[PDB]
Amino acid sequence: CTVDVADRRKRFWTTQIAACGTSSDDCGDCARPGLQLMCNGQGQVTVSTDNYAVGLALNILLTDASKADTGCGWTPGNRGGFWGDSFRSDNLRSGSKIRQVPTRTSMRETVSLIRAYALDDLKKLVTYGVAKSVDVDLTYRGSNKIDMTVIIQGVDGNESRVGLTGERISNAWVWS
Amino acid sequence: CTVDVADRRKRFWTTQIAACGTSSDDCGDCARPGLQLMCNGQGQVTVSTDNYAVGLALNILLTDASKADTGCGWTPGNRGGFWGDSFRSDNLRSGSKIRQVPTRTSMRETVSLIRAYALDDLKKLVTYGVAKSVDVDLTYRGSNKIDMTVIIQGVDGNESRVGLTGERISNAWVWS
Amino acid sequence: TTYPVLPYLTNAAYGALSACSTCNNPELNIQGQTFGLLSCINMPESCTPGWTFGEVTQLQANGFVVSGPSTTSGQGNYTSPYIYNDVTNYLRDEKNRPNATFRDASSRRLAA
Amino acid sequence: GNHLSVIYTNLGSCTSVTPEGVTVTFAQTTAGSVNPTPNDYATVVNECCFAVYVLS
Amino acid sequence: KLRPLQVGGVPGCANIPGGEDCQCWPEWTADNGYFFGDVVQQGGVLY
Amino acid sequence: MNVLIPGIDGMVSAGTLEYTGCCPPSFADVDECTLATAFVGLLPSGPLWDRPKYEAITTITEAGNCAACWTTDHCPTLVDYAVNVGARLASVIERTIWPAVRESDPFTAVTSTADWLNRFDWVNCFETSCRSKELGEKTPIEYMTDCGPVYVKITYPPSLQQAFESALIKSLERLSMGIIKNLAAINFVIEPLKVRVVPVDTTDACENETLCVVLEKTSDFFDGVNANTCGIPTPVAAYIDRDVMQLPSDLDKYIWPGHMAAECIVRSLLSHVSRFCLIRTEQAP
Repeated sequence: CTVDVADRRKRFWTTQIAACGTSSDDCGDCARPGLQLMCNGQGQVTVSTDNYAVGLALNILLTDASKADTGCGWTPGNRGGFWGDSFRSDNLRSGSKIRQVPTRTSMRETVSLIRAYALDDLKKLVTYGVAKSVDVDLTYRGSNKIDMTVIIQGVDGNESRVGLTGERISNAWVWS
Repeated sequence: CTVDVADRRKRFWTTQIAACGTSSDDCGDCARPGLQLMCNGQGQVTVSTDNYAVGLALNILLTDASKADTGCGWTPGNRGGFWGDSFRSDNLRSGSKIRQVPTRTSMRETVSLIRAYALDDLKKLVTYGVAKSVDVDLTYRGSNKIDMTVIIQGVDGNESRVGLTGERISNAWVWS
Repeated sequence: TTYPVLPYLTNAAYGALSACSTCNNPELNIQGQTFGLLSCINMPESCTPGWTFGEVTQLQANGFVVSGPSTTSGQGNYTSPYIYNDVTNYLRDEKNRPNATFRDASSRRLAA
Repeated sequence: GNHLSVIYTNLGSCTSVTPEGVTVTFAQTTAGSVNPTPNDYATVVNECCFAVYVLS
Repeated sequence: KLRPLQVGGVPGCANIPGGEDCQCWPEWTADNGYFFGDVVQQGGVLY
Repeated sequence: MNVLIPGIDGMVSAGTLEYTGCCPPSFADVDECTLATAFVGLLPSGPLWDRPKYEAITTITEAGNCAACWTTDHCPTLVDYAVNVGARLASVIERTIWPAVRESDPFTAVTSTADWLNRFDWVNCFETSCRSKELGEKTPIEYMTDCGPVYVKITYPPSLQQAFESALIKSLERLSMGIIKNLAAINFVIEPLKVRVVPVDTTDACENETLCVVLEKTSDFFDGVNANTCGIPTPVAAYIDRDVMQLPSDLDKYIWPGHMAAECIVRSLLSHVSRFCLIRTEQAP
């Protein structure tokens, strides 16, 4: 009984930044995310399950969404997306489309376009009920360099504040 | 069985450019289109069936359509058209009317009129379902001379593109 | 070294697509599963993936075109190769200055 | 001629259609030899401007 | 379901499922010497 | 002219059709390796799945089980889980669908032959103590005792009994298709048991009593059964040495189960005939 206060809900494997190490290519150092294997005292490895929200954000940013219908067409196998979206019930798509920007001159317009796309795609974190106020701060024009820091606002696993305007996220058990 | 794919639909004879050879008349060399007879190894000639779309376009451009009602009228037998149009079910007319332009001064205006008429007629190629993007580029004024380059966008006999705005036309088996 | 298809066949397919698609569009990069697909080449897939990824990057760096299978169909199971990095074999300038002006094969057609 | 060395047979497995008791062996008995070296482009095509040259 | 066949190789892409014979009581060879109580195998019979 | 091959209706002539082309790929095709690597195609595409899906190598361990090759630069992802799911799937197909499709046909059953015999209600004539006297004075498996014969239940070796039951089931399935009772159809029915019925008489009979028929062996080997999906049925011998199996001495030197089953079937087929022997001869391999 009284023990109750701890959800029996668990978390599955989570993709993590720099799980497979950096990859230098003389332009900089990338992250190459993947799955982190946590070892034990006596063999018995196990996949890690931390940073759930960042895991969803990586799953969203780093997967191509469906392309838009053009008169040119697409190769049967290049039109992006996931067939598993045919079975979900929330009536949404899976992935992002930052890599589908219609490039143009005057890189300020390209920056604004990428901002719009990244924000529209990351809003699915709030729509799923995992964060509350995800937001981006994409600001640069350089030659082509761009910085795109992302903030994923979260909660705790026990409602400690009374009288909020919104409504507790539906999945505040991941701790966001 | 697995070796199925071959549309059992065939193509009838087609009119072809320069099937009957050019006809020099000291102003230039025209084409004189007709029916091409292909020989065989041992006698046994046979009418060719290549280049279907251009054949339809020739049958459209080189056939006078019904003239418009005037106040004086027409001779009983000069009013253009084809009686066979009384039996088709698509409710359309057969032929073109670029030879019925009301000629006028300022040959730029006659150019615009011939453009309108030829484009209206050749839209029937898309309407019947044999092409998709017919278009002309009539551009000259000279003394009377005019170029009228015509493009007939086609497709192939196997849908190799996914996610189109339009549709596989209707008759993509002619290869267009 | 273990390419199934005769090499000049796929070379001709690549050259023909490049010559025939960039007629009035001289900026179109011939690369990707749509714009750089060689439909006339059909291979059965292989247990090892030819160039390992390390060699793929090695060739990317040294101005070499690389073709790979489009769909992952499994062993056997005919497929079709497509082109990455439609680039020329240009990596240094006349005075030995590393450059990337004439790297993209589209930059060359644009200069012309 | 030295660019065919990956023949893809159907004889040493259990596909549903397989003559049982037959085997294949590949060899490369002889080998290639000297190639043409034309070096005459100036004469064959000189002011005859092309767009794409494919070499086989 | 086509499988490859290189020049010198054998069909089926490169992998060998092994062998693992594991013999036991040795076969009689005249060159080697034997003592009392030793075992040989000849014609599939243990001696 | 035509050259006729036996059939369920005497000696019909046969032919061959043209190779059509369409025949779905069957069990033999599925392999863990050919569809472990295939399942990697079910994942999405993008910078998170491109490299891992390109570096997906697969090898075979000792006990089949096409696994992924963890070279010392791996990157744990879901691609290897997809290899795992594909491999499983091939395994569960080969252990769940290939049997229960192999067992539904009397001409391919391997592990369910006794069940098929229980379906066909097959009873042996030589094994019951209340056997008919016309079945011989002492059947090959009966030993003698002061008060009559005594049948001895034989426990054939597992492989031999498997092959024998399979042959019996094939012949019972063919017989259930309603043959006409001439000699060619009978011989075609009992052919899987490797036994042929051949008359003794030459002159037109039909005027003499005793129209008898001897049984003659057509081979010393049952055609066996392969549990696998690619190979050839391994043949087994169709006979038993009495001394090796350590049976009583009065029995025959070599005991043939196929011969006894064939004799049962033919003596049941031609029962309505009023005058017919069947002279059994001891046949050594």
